[PDB]
Order: sequence, then C-alpha cells, then structure tokens
Amino acid sequence: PRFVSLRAKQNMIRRLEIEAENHYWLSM
Amino acid sequence: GVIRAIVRAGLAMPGPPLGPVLGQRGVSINQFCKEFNERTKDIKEGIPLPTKILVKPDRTFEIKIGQPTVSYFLKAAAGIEKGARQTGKEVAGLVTLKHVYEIARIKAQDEAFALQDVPLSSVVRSIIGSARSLGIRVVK
Amino acid sequence: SKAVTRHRRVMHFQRQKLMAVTEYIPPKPAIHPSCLPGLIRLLRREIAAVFQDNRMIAVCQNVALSAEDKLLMRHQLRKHKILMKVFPNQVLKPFLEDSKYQNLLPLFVGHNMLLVSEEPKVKEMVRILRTVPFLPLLGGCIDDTILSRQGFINYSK
Amino acid sequence: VKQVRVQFCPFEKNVESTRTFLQTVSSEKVRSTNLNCSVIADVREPCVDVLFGDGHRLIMRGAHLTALEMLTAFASHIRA
Amino acid sequence: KPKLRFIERAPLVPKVRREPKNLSDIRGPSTEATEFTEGNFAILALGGGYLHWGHFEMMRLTINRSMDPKNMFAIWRVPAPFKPITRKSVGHRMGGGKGAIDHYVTPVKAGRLVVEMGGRCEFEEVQGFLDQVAHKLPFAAKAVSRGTLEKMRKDQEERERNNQNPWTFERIATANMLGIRKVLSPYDLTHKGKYWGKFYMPKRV
Amino acid sequence: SREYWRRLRKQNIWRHNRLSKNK
Amino acid sequence: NTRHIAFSGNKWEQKVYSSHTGYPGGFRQVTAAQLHLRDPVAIVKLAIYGMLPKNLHRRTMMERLHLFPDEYIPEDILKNLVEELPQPRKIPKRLDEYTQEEIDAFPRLWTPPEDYRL
Amino acid sequence: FREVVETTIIEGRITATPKESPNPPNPSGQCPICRWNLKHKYNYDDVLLLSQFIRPHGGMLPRKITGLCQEEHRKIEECVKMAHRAGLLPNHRPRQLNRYLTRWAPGSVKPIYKKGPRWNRVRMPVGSPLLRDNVCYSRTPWKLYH
RNA sequence: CCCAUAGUAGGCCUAAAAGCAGCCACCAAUUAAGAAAGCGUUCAAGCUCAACACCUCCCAAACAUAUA
Ligand SMILES: [Zn+2]
Repeated sequence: PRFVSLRAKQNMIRRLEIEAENHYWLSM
Repeated sequence: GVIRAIVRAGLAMPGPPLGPVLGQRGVSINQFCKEFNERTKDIKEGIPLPTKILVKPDRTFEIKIGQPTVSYFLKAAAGIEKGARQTGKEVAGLVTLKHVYEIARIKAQDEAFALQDVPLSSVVRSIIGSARSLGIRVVK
Repeated sequence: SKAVTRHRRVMHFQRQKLMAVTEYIPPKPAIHPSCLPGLIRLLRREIAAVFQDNRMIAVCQNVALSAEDKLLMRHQLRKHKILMKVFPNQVLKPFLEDSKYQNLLPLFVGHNMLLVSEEPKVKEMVRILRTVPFLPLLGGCIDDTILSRQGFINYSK
Repeated sequence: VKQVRVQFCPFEKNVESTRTFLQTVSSEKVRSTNLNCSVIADVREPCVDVLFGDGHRLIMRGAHLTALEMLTAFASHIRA
Repeated sequence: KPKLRFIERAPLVPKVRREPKNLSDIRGPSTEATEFTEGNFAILALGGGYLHWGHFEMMRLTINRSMDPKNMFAIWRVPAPFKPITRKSVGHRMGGGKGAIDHYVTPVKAGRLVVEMGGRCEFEEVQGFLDQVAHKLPFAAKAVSRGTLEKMRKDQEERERNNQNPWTFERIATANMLGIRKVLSPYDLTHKGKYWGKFYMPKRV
Repeated sequence: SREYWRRLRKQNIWRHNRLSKNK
Repeated sequence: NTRHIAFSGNKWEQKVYSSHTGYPGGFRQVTAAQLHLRDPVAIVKLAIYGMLPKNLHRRTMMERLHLFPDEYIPEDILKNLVEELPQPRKIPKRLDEYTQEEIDAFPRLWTPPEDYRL
Repeated sequence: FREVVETTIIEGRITATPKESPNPPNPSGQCPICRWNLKHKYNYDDVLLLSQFIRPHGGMLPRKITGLCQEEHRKIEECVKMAHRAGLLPNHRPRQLNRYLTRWAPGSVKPIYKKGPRWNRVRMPVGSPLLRDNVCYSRTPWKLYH
C-alpha cells in the first residue's frame, strides 16, 4: 500500500498544464 | 378497578365469562348475579346488557346500566340471530330510515354509555355508521 | 490476478495518482449560504360565530381532570345551555384582536376551555367547583366588560 | 406534604409558571398517587404556600420563577 | 399473480458445452434493464456480482414473507441462472481438461434493477425488507424508488457540472494526457474511471 | 367542513399506521 | 523545569514508552504519565536522544545535556550559562491573567435574555 | 440575568443584565459569531470569546439562548472543552500534567501499546477537526494527528 | 414533553378470542384518539404509537500557529 502526497499531486498537475498548452499550440 | 363486560341477562352466573376474569380483584359473584338479576328484572329479559362495574378498593359493588347493546339491538330489531360474516356486500336485514330514527329517540339518553349528543344527526350518523359495518341495508 | 477480482485490486501507482488528482472538488461560495437571510378558517368562522353568540363568557384551566370527570363536568354543564370549548390559543390570540378585545389579550394562554353562555348558571357552576379544591375561575368578559373572579362572585351571586 | 395554597392574580398580569405548576402537578393526577396532600387554588406577585405537616412552612413567590425550578425545588422539599 | 415466481436451479434444457468465465459480464455499467417498466420500486445494484440459486431463494423467500399481495406485486428483472460455473473435483491436480459443471449463475452488472415492486404502497413501507434483501445480496445494492433514482442521476449531473477541478478522468484518459493509457484499460475510456473491476464508485465524478 | 378534515385526519392516521408496520 | 512539560492532545495518556529488560517476559510498556511520575527528566531526555544522529557521537552529545526538573539549577552550572533561548511555544494566558483593559477592549458579542437563569 | 434567592422563602430577582456592543460590523449576519466577522478566526486560546457562552460553573449555554449557528455551537462547545483541560478557565469551577489541544477526555483514552506498521500507524489525535477551516497563516495546514 | 373517551366486548367463524387467532367493512361522536402500528393476556383488564390542548520486544524522534 502506497499513498499519494501533495508533492505527487502538484507534480502531476504541472505536467498536465504543460500538456494542455501543448494541445493549444497544436490546434492552429 | 374498572371492569366492563357484555354479560347477557339470559344467564346470570355462567362461569368462564365471570369466574377467572373476576377472580383477581376478589369478588362475590352471588351478589353480582343477584343485583344483575335485579337489572334483568327491571328491563326486557333475554338480552345482552353491558356493565359499568367499578370495584372499589374498599371492596363493594356498584353496578350501573343504561340501554341495551348495539349488536343484538340492531340485529334483533332486524330479526337476525346470527349475523352476516363478510359484512361488506352480504345482507340479511333491510332496515328503513324511520325505524332507525324511532330507535334513535330512545338512544341518546344514557350517561355511562355517554351517547350524550344534543342533535339527532350526531347519533343516527353513528349508528347508521354501525349499520354500514354490519349486514343491514339502510332503506330510503 | 484477473481484471475482475473479489477484493478491490491494488491500482498501479500512476493510476492511483490520476484518481487522486481528478477527485471531485465542490464549489465554495465566498459566504456560507446558511449565514445569510381550511381547518384554520373553520376555527375562524366557528369561534368567530361564538364571539357574536355569547353575551357572557368565562374560562378555566380545564386540564386538571379525568375523562369520566370531564364527562361529569360536561353533563352538569349540559344541564345548562352553557358550552365548553377546547380550542388552540394559537389561533385565539389573533381572534381577540379581531374581536377588539384589548383587555382580553392577556387572558388566553396555556390549557383553557371556553364556557360561552347567555344565561348565568355560573354561580351553580362555582357550586360544582367548590367541591373540588383546584381548577380556579379565570376571568371572563360579559358584553365588552371584564369579569374578575370577584366580579364572578358579584354577578354570579 | 399535607396542603398547598396555590395563589395567583390573573386580573393583573399573568404568570404561567405557577399556572403550569397548577396544571401538571397541582391536579388530581399526582393526587391519584398522593392522597394525603390537599391543594386549594384561589384566584383574584403570585404565591404558593406549602404546609408541611411535620415542621416546615415553604412559601414561594413564583413570579420570576420557572415551573421546573418550582417543581424540582418542591420535590427537593418532598424528599427533605 | 402478485408474488415472486419460483426461480429454478438450472433450466430444463441443459448447457452441454462448458463456457469460459468471461468476467466482463460483471464489469462496467449494465445496459439491459436499468429503467423501470411498470414498476415503482426496485433493488438497484451498486456494483456487479453473480447471483446463485440461494440468492434467488433469499429474495423470493424473504420478500414473499413480508409482502401484502393485495397491495403489492413484484417482478423479477434478472433471468434464471444460465451461466454454468464449473468446479474441478476437490483436491485434484491441475490440468486434465476443464472441470465438470457445478452450478449455474446469473451475472448482474452495476446499475441493473433486480426486483421491481408495484402497487398501492409508499416507498417508506418497502424500504425495510428491500434493505434487508439489499444487504443479503453478494454485491453492494440499494432499494431505489423512481424519484430517488432520477434524484441521484440528477445529483450525478450536478457533480459533473459543479466541480471546480479542471482535471477529470475523461479529459485525461481520452486525450492520453500524461501518456496514461499505458496504465489504463481500453475500457477506462468508456467507464471513465467510475468502475474498478466489478466495483462502482458513486462518489467519483 | 368538520367531517372533511376529520376524514383527512383519519386517512393520515391510516397512513402513519401503514408506515409504522416495520417499526 | 522539565517537570512542567506540556504534551499536546492526549499524549499524556496515549503515548507509550516501551523498554525490555533482556529477560524473558521482561517487556515493559509504560505510558507518558507514569514515566513522568517516575522521573521528570526522561521524557525530554528520550525526545532529545531520539532527535540526535544515530552514531557514536550521540552519547558524548548526551553528556553535554543537563536536565533539571525544577527552577533549581546548581551553582556551578549557573555560573556557566551564557544565553537563554526563547521558548518555542507561546504560553496562552488564562482568564485570570487578562488585565481589565484587555477584557474591556473585547466586545460582548450577544445580548442575553433578561430572564435567563444561569 | 436572573437569580433564585432563597432562605423558607424562594424568590427570583432579575439582576444586572448585560448587552452586546452597539455596532456589529456585519449586521444582518445570523450568529453572533457571524455578526462580528469571526467565522473562522477564533481558537481555544482566546478565552474572552469562549467565556461569553459559558455557564459560571463551566458548562455550555444552549443554542437557543445564545442564538448561535449550529456549526459554531459545536465549535465553541469543543473549544470550551479544549480550554477547560488546558487550565485556561480556572474560575469556572463548581466550588498535574500540563495539557493543551486535547480532543478527548483525559480519563477515557487507552494507551497505544501497538502502534502499527508505517502504512497503518495508529496516530494520536491533537486538536479537533471542527477547527479545520480556521485561517491558517502557515502554508502547511494544521496537523490534526501526531 | 404530553396524551388517549365514546357507537363497542365491530359483525362472522370461534368455548370467547373484543384493534390486537383469521375473513371483510373499515363509517362514525364531540374539537379530537386508527374498528388500530408495536407489548400484553385462553379471553379479558392493563402498557406504548399516530391524533387532540403548550409549541522473542512497541517500533524513527517528534510536532496542530512565521507568508511556497
Ligand atoms: Zn454564522
């Protein structure tokens, strides 16, 4: 059993934000 | 204490409707059937008559009585000795309005039975209400 | 282990991180919302008809009796054309201000029963109440004039 | 307990404390259990007299009092 | 006939060919028999599992016990046990073919209605023995009305429209955001992360 | 009238009776 | 003043100090309250001893730490002290210790009913 | 407030009624907490706020008299429990280990003889989770379990 | 928190089974208490509910307050 800290969520989230902007610049 | 029964005036001291049901407070059923035979004599005989009886803690009898019942009153007045079974759709006795009004004049009279309504519709509504719950059709 | 198991299968750790990041977030308002701002007319018509009916009225605290004792009181006042009325004061407090009873607004609260009348047997009612060492006479009002219990002695006498 | 002289002025401004006391426990309900006590209620800041047969005299001016303090204090003097 | 009819152990016609335990008949949202049809009350499955014969007798027995047939009728929605679950002989070594057919079973997925109720009855009347029944089931179940069913579906719409979280499972899985289909099922693109195995997450948007 | 609301009360009492079966 | 420590929460009644005399059946678990009645140094002493780096310098470091349970410190140690360190917890004052102007500056929040007993 | 003076005579005397300060900064709030901008800005430390809701023998006052929020009544009720145990209310007696932030009653808690593995460790409750939503001026929130 | 009378010991079956062994109707009185939802009795009598009037030996030490 392993649990998810705040580091892991914030890291995951900033990768998701880079990903969303990659989605934006590939749209035109 | 308070005791209320439906002991018929046809038989004074039967037994199981008076023996063990009275044999807790401590009774003398000879006086009860004696005074109950006074109540048998004072009114029309061969009928169910409810009691009021209040057994005092000083161990004395106070039998108070009023009119006859509503069961053998309506069913005997309709001439029914053993009533209907379903009493929802089955009928045996068809009793008119005016008969119910004629018995309702001698009805709203008692204190222990407490049918003390000042108007007439307040009582005939009640006993027509009992006439719907039994096997008697309210004619007219 | 199969994909369907009997116990809740342990997720991969990035599966579990996805599940934690994509949890439900409820909206939070800036201010909590909780910290922001037929029978009735039967009683109105019935008891309002009782207002115009009676010339004299009285009232008591008729809660202090038994059932057959209230039957005795009901019959002994049935001997008169006086009437006794158990009804909520909840509606009777707007009843009084409707009937222009300003001296009767401080009268009707708690357990009370009306003794509305046109003919005073209230002295003989007191004669019934003197044998029971309780249940006092609360003040009435004959024809927009208030009756204290001393006034019940005077008028009833 | 032998006697309670319960007294209030409803021609004046009412107090529902001693009147509620008059309803719930100065009735026949407790006297159905407690036969020796003798209530009497007059009617004209209120006042409750309590006659202990033994050796006391318990008088309560229950204008500002409440029914629970008057009742539990009353029964505190019943237990004595 | 306002009672639960008898559900047999196995149909009259047998099933001679053995079957693979395709456990995807438990996984995911149910398609068949999710809505009411001349019903008012039901036992909705908040999760998938297998019904045996003994479960069917628990429902027929403990419902027809406490039921007014003049007030309430009831319908099976889940059919008779038709899936042949096999077991090998007890304490025998592996291989040597597939074991003989032991007992039949129905698969019930999540969101399935099991037993419809109907008649002149309020919900609060029928909550009791359908909660007892709903607890004797193998999967997590719940007694659900019509108004309670549309109530919690409208709740799920409220959750899906209210959340201040920019990241849902649907946006991440279908776009393959964090390269995350390496960890997900292909079913997780249609279950949308509310189903794990046979379980169901109602709390998860 | 009087018997209207008395009827409504009796149906409410029946309702509470039919709800209080399992308790 | 290490008799006058203050655990947060129910740590006086929940936190357990377990030791073992090496003999069989010699396992001794004792809560923080009982151990604080035995010796009013051992809670701060065990806390520090757990904080220090787990090596051989640890016990020379423990022989530099001087614990006293009261206001009384020996004179030979009082003549060595240089700096007094500030206490890490701000001791909240009680209702007796608020001055009158501190009480008067705080508003009465709510009107009590004129007739309520207390 | 009113008192019950007795000696046998029993009378009730309304004595020295207080009143709230004339200008709530948030009028048309609901609770006296809500009216004074104190929805998350009090703790067990500050006893000037707690003492106004306490019976003089230490107990709480009911929610109808104080007119509190339900939420803030449970919060003050909890903070008053947590402040009697830290000895911050010494004059609310009817007539020694120092504590603070004690959630449970001290004479009711079994000691943790087997603290679990690292993935199932039995922790010690510190403070109350009714006071989660207070203003934390730190970045880390309140650790409610030690 | 209270608060419980009356047609009635509802008819039929049942030794009697009365709201409570079963079928059927389930009307009605006052302002209002169901021909009855749970105890309870062979049966009763008694108790509550709805509704009326107030409303092998634990196992890092530890720590809730300073700006990410
Ligand atoms: Zn508020």
